[PDB]
Amino acid sequence: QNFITSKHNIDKIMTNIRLNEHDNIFEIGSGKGHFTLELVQRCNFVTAIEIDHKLCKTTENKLVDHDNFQVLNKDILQFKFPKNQSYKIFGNIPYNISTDIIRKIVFDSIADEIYLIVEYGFAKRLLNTKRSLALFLMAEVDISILSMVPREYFHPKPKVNSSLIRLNRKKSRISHKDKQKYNYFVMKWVNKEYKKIFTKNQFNNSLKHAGIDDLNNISFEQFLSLFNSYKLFNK
RNA sequence: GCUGAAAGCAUCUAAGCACGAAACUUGCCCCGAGAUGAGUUCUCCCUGACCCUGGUCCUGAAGGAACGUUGAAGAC
Repeated sequence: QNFITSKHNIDKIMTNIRLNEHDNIFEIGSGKGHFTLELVQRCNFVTAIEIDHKLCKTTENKLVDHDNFQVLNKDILQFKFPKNQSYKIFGNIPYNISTDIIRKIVFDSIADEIYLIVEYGFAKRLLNTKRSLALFLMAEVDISILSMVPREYFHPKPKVNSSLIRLNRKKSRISHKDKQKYNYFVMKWVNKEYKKIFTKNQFNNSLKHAGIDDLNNISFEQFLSLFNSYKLFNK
């Protein structure tokens, strides 16, 4: 359900989709072929993965005019990628896949540019720094909200407005060496037990060293500085 | 970081020294010997008889406790 059919809506959505000709594009949903039909002409190669056999066949006979694609169904939960291929990966809209496809795109792949259509709640929640999954997400990639998708766009019109989000990778840090410490850092931070990670000298002087005014509103860069101070204090 | 071989160079170290993190312990203030590992110092008081060899008598110290007038001490 919830498919976008109007070609005007498809064009207006693709207005924010920045895919180039020399990119292979992988997937997470073909739908009724409204978007993959334009996708096969925009980019070089398309990997159409669909969990519905009908939908696979309707994409096939909708795309018989093109040979620059291939279709392959490996439950997204188990599918895998060309660790040695540069690929903008475009995908679709899932149920919730709780850091399930998120891990597939930030932890189980080297995807350089990712586009999602999500529910406005997940657009605003997962952005906030009060959730740990956000912290492991911001560990090496960045998010930008390109646009908000109206709810009537889809065909069993949903109840909640959607939004378009963009993922790009900016890593180089706890790589593999202080990762187990970064994980040790995050869960103790989000669960708010300070004594396990700081005494009181450190807990107070780190905030002023990081320029912290209120603990109820935190940005990312000063959290990074706080983690650097933690590493300095704990060798 | 200085010197220096091990190991004809070299090097903060193997011999030594000098530093050094809004980090640690002290340096500031308070509780604290039920710390059963129960600590230390100063001062004061008790120097009878009998039978028996467990029974009586005489003696009541230093201090504490209780009552009253009460507190800028306090729910009791």
